[PDB]
Amino acid sequence: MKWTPPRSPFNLVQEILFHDPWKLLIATIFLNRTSGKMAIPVLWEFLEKYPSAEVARAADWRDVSELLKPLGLYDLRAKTIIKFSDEYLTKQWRYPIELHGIGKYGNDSYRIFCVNEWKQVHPENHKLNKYHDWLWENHEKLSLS
DNA sequence: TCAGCGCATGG
DNA sequence: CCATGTGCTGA
Ligand code: NI
Repeated sequence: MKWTPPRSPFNLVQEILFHDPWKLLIATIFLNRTSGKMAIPVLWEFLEKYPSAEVARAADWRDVSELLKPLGLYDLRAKTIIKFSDEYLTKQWRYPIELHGIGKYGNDSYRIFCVNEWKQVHPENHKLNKYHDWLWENHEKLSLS
């Protein structure tokens, strides 16, 4: 059994990014105090220019901040994203929270979507709760565990 | 614990 | 106008 997250009516962006933990965590950072309506389109623009942590760590933060300007929090995120992508590739880690820029919300997303620990996960984030609650209620109907 | 970050949108 | 949008770091 390998864990594959089901699609929910909430349409969390994590539901299509589960197979790429780096991209999922990048998405979390984009959603930090930022609406998904604004962040997600910019996310796709970012991902095409920086498809991996290899390219993102070798990136220049001025180009990234420029891309994050209409979202807000453009300067610090740009440096955070680069540093995170560097640590994700270098620093030995068991969970993404050990990395910089990722906190509880980013780490809970990982444990729910990227691995099967969603039973052991108790998220504080609102949208995560909705998906997490929707999970228990329908997991037997979707034949999950 | 908490200032700071930051622009857009609906109150 | 204030409040918040799928938060986190540093201190
Ligand atoms: Ni962290």
